[PDB]
Amino acid sequence: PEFLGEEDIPREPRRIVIHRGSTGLGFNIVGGEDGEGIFISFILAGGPADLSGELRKGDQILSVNGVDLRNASHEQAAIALKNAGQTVTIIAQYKPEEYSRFEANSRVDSSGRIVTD
Repeated sequence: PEFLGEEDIPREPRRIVIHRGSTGLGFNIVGGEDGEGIFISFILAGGPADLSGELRKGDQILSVNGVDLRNASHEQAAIALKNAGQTVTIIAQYKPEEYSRFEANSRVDSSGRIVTD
């Protein structure tokens, strides 16, 4: 029995293309205060982000269509994503410890997964 859970989630940056289609992009973000960063907090089942299969809760969004968002405000990230067109190219990086600061009663387990009590 070879569980995925027991193997580390890659920590290096990745490139993900989402296809907006006829809905939103299917995820929510938190953060954006004073350069703390923009993090994915929720991925909607069946939505474009989910259909991509390459994003997760705890990913920081480093850029949208080449536009740097590491230090962007929440409103700025939202605007950029809204305007990024049909084909949205995201650079993302999994940062669960940093993400876990934002979600109440959450922490990172020894496998690097985000847990919430």
